[PDB]
Amino acid sequence: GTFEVGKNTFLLNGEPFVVKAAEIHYPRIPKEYWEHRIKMCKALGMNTICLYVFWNFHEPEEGRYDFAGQKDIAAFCRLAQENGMYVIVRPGPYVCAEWEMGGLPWWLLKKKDIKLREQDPYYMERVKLFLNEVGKQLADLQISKGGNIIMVQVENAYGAFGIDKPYISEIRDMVKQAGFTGVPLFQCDWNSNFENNALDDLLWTINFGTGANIDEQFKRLKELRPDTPLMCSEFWSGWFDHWGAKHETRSAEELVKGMKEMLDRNISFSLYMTHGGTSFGHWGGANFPNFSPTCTSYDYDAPINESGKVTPKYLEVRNLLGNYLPEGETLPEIPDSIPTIAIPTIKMTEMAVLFDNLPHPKESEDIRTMEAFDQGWGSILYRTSLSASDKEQTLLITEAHDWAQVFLNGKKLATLSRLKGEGVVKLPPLKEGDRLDILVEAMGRMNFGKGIYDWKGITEKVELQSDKGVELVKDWQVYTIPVDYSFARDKQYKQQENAENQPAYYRSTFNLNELGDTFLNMMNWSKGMVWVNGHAIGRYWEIGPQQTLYVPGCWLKKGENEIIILDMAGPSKAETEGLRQPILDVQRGNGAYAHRKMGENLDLTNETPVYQGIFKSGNGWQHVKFGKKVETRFFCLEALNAHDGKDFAAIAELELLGEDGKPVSRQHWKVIYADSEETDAANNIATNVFDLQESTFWHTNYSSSKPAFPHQIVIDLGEDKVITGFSYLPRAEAGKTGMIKDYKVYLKMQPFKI
Ligand SMILES: OC[C@H]1O[C@H](O)[C@H](O)[C@@H](O)[C@H]1O
Ligand SMILES: [Ca+2]
Repeated sequence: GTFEVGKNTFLLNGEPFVVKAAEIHYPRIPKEYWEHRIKMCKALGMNTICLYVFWNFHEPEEGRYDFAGQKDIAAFCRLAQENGMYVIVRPGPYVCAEWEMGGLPWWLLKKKDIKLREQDPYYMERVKLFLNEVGKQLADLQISKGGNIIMVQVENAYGAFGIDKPYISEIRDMVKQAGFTGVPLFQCDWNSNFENNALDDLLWTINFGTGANIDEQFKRLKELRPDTPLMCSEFWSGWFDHWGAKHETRSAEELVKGMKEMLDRNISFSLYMTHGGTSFGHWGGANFPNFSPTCTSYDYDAPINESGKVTPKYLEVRNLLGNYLPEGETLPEIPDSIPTIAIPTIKMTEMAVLFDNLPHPKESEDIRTMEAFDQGWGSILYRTSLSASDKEQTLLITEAHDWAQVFLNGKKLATLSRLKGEGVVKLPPLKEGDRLDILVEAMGRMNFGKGIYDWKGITEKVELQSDKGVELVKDWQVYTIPVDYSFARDKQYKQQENAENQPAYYRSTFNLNELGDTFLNMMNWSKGMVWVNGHAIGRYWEIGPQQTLYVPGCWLKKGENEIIILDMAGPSKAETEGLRQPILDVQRGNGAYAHRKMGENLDLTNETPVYQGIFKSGNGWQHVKFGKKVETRFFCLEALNAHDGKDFAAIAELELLGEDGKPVSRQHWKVIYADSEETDAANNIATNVFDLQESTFWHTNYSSSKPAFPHQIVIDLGEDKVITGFSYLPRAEAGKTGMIKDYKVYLKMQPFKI
């Protein structure tokens, strides 16, 4: 067969063909259910499956490649072929995907000066070798060799990382050298950045979300390439969740409207995610703002939910896609759901306290990261002894990646979270030889932007601060606590209760006479991870919004089953249970879910704006130069009205421009104040202005208080910076509220009055 880029169309075996693809991810779906999920995608109206290849899933240790069982990507593609569906493969080497390090293997970071997603010779050689392995698995499944693979993506959304055409060209060449020479190669990006890395000989595709202004997404592309076929390579069907935040949803009605608009113009798309599944085990990622780890669940509000079930969105999409079939044809029947069971209360009566079950220590004079000790995943304990002190001191940990508990002679003093930028602990007076323990749990490595440079453990150093000065702390005992099931199983379990909330493994067995999917209730538990019959189910955290872990019935057995829970901070009750429905929407954070509280009223009365302006109407980036340089710690944008004359303001992204006229780093930014936020009907929290996601936005309240203009957002830059201008991106939809018109900008060194 053939697949070709034609004149305003794709051609499948010489005939016009509109790609209607479903994104599903083989590691996020138990292998026993691959067929069921593919059949769900076919019944929805799709003709193609789109998938990433996840490098770190196949080469978790250097030189050791695995493509068996759950990792059998060729078997996955053949299953799609057997069900009459084409495949698009996106082999990376970086895939983002809310997945550990964006698919990159942690062991790259053993080279401390490595450069990632650039032509670093060590990185590039490992990429070459990995792609070659993918080629041996998949090149013979190109449509041109009798298989079903129709296109291959080169890299992934490089426009959101940098500008490096020689890099992308070399990746393209490595994809070809691996054997992918028979089908079109393409690169994806946003409508705002695709030109930066666009190569003459690749197809250019665009990614955007439910509700986007479709014409705006493709207009510039058609000025450059009047005859290119148009494809949305990721049409976001929903969104992912962050630990501590609200469960995300997106409108089915809006999705269908955009899908219809594309299909009425024969525009191709791949729906991301069509079924998301679960980031099982340690494989979940982390992204912006700051460090924001993503939930274990990848339900995504996709049409096919986490456990493979029909949703109202599925039914709306199917109703639409049923009208776009070659004449005569009807959609296949929707597969039956996989049965569910409830599992009665499981009492976790056996426990092995972590600090009483430690491995052999490595002695290290200096702090080093976990990768320096040949550890990629899990937790790491750093232990030392301290000198006598009659006065209190401060312990400075620089920096804990990601969630550290500090103990003194076994008594917990504090918890330090990277989500909160924490690194300081007050120590009481010390006796000579007092034992300091810093247990650092590593969550996923960041999967987006420059966050992929994510070394775990303590990144640099530990210091003691007294009135005398600051002293580096040396002479450590280091204990690797790996995620391997074998490590969790090999512990001295005893019938015991956790009086002191110490980190511990908990074990129980339970009988089952009939099997089905279930949802393990973690509401009683603190933070940690779970194994069921050896299978690593994923991470949990009491802050939510996710409170249940999906447990596939194919990982349960008749007769005796085993559950082990690693719980870091102690459960409120040492019991769990299996529910027939998940809990995905229960937050239990510290403080109100808002950037304004009682008694806060921003007062601009004695402030003079740096700039007053008017934004243009409609969609797309706007860049503003102030014609001067201002040293800034705090930035306030005061929106005065909107283009529609209504009471709401919204912002998708804000950047501030430095002395060189380019965006400053937002790594350390903080929203100090937003006058109003919608957090009930949607998750339009104010940090959405710096998550590097053009599909997410801050929006003022509309569901209850619905306050009028003026509206304001105040940002702490986290450091003093010389600012020359700023950039504003409104929400991506057409015809919606909150398109700011008149505005003022204020820049200060001292705090605003709030
Ligand atoms: O879900 C958000 C989405 O963002 C980008 O489009 C990436 O290419 C995807 O891998 C995914 O991370
Ligand atoms: Ca955003």
